[PDB]
Amino acid sequence: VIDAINSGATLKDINAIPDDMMDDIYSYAYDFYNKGRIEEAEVFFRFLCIYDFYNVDYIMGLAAIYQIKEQFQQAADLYAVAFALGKNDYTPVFHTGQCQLRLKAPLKAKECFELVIQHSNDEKLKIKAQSYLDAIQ
Amino acid sequence: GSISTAVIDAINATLKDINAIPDDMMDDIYSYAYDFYNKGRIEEAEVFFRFLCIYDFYNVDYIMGLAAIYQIKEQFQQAADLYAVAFALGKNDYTPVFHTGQCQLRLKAPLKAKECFELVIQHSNDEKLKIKAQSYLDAI
Ligand SMILES: NC[C@H](O)c1ccc(F)cc1
Ligand SMILES: [Cl-]
Ligand SMILES: [Cl-]
Ligand SMILES: [Cl-]
Ligand SMILES: [Cl-]
Ligand SMILES: [Mg+2]
Repeated sequence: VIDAINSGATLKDINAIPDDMMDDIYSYAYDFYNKGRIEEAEVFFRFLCIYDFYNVDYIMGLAAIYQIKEQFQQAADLYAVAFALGKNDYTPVFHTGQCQLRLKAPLKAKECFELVIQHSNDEKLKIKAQSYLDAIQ
Repeated sequence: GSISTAVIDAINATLKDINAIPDDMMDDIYSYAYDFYNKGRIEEAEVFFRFLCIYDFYNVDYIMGLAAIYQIKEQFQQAADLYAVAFALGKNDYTPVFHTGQCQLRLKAPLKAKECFELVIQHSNDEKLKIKAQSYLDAI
């Protein structure tokens, strides 16, 4: 672990916890999230992101908790990283648009939702993005 | 790297939150980074761009400079990841997608590269960038 702290590497890189156990921890983090146990979900998603900062779903989980907690800028920061780590997935850009509206930045929000509609292949996501655009003055 | 610093900062105030370095000094450091870069001092330029990306990671100009350095150094995955951050932050052109396409071709991912270059041709209003993208598509 110390070596990974000094070399900047992840705990996942050194197989510090077996993979099936990490799956279980992610499932439990999601259970806490779905049950509204936000404090515990936050601990578990922070734990996961320490373990593997390059895991898009771990990042997205922590970003979602920050958004629920109305830490909108912190959520938007993580969503930008999640977009870069993902597989052509514009869901983090969609949630960034929601964060920008809550930050009273509607032109930034519009740009996010427009990006989703122009580049995403996720039809359900684009429908949602369009509904936000429909509402944005 | 820069991305791990961004994530650690979010997991765990930061220097940016306290305005620890004023905008005019950051502008100067950015200029100094390109001076090193332009002279072939790419290791020093990398340090300066890493410094900028520690202070203000969500700045497209800092991210694009560092991504270019990684691409020149043939750290293609790191470059691609940073280019994508610049796009998500709203970089006002498709050059991050174009250069990601180049990175993906060097990573032996020609289908990912094709999607990048097709996105450029479909959406860029830069006619010269579109010809460059089309030339890659012709070869893939
Ligand atoms: N297939 C293109 C991919 O979604 C993508 C790669 C890089 C980028 F800057 C934006 C988008
Ligand atoms: Cl915040
Ligand atoms: Cl929200
Ligand atoms: Cl705005
Ligand atoms: Cl462009
Ligand atoms: Mg920050």
